[PDB]
Amino acid sequence: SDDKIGLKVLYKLMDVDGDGKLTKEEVTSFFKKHGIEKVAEQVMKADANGDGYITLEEFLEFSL
Ligand SMILES: [La+3]
Repeated sequence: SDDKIGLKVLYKLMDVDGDGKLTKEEVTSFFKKHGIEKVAEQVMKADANGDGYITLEEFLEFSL
């Protein structure tokens, strides 16, 4: 649960783009208000793939 209960909550609430995945553009867009900065860094290191997004599946996969 705590694995990403909240992170997911907010995230799921964040994903406004229109897909369900937590992408940078979409992130910085919505996070632009939050800590897009600190988030940008964390997100940048989060992706650790190339330039994708954080999907519920990937979000739970990373927690697992
Ligand atoms: La989205």
